[PDB]
Amino acid sequence: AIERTISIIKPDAVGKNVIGKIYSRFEENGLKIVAAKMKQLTLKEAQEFYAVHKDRPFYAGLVEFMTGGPVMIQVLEGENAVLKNRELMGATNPTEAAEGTIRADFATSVSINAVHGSDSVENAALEIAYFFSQTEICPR
Amino acid sequence: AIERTISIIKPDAVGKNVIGKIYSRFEENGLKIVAAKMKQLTLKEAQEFYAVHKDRPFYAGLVEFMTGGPVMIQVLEGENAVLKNRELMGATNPTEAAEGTIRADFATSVSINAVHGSDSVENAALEIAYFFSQTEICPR
Repeated sequence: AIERTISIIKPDAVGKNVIGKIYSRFEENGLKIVAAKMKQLTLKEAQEFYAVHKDRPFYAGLVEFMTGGPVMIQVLEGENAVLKNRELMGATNPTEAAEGTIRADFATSVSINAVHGSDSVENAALEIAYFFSQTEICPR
Repeated sequence: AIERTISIIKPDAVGKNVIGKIYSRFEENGLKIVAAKMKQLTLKEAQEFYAVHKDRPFYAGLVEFMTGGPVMIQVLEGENAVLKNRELMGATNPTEAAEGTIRADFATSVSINAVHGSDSVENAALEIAYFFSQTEICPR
C-alpha cells in the first residue's frame, strides 16, 4: 500500500550541503517527493514537534540542535513509505547504521544524526499535518 | 560577490525523480540552497513568470509544459551564483549542452530542458520575489 511520511533533513546535513545526496537516497528507492520546503524552526516548533521527549535529558539539546540552523522538510510517498524511510535512514548510532544508509554516510553522532522520519502511520499523519497543509502536497 | 539566484526543476525532471541529483550539482559546486518549495504552478503563474516571452512562438507550449506537473523551486546562494547556476544547467539545447551539465544528463529536448535559472542579478531579484517572501529565505 502507498503511504506518506515526513522526512526532515536536520541542520547538520543541511550545513553539510548533502540535501541532494539524501534526496537521491529516497528517489532511487521508490519514494517520491510530493511536498517540500526549507524552514528555520522556532523554539516553540521544535519543542512541540518533539514534545513526546520533553521529560528526557536529551530534550534541551535536541531543541537547540534543531533550531540551530535551517532544515529541509519533505513528504515522501510510496509503498511502505513509513518503514522504508526509516530503513533508508538507518539506526541513530552512526557506528551501527547499516552500510549505505543516510546515517552511515552523513550522521555525526547518535544525537547529531542527519535525519528524522515519522515512526508510524499515525505519527506520519500528525507530523505531515504539523508542517504542511494538504494544499501544499503536489500529486504527480 | 555573494549572490542569490532562482532555480526551477521543471516537471519533466521532477517526474523523473532526479531532484536529488540536480541538487547535488548545485551543492557539489559550492552553491547552497537557502530557500525551497515544491509547488504546482497555475496557468497565470507560468504566464506571468515567463511574460518576457509572451510574443514568442514557444510561449503557449512553455506555459503548458510548466503547468503539466509540479516543480521544485529553490534559491541558490554563493559567489557568482547567477552565472554558476547557468554554467551547471548548460546550454538550452541538450545537444549543445556540455558533458556533465544538468541538461546534458536530464533534459529531453530544447523545450523540455529540465531546469530554469535566472539570467541576470536584476532578474534574479524579481524571480526570487515572485515565488518567495524574504521571510522564507533561511540564511545559514
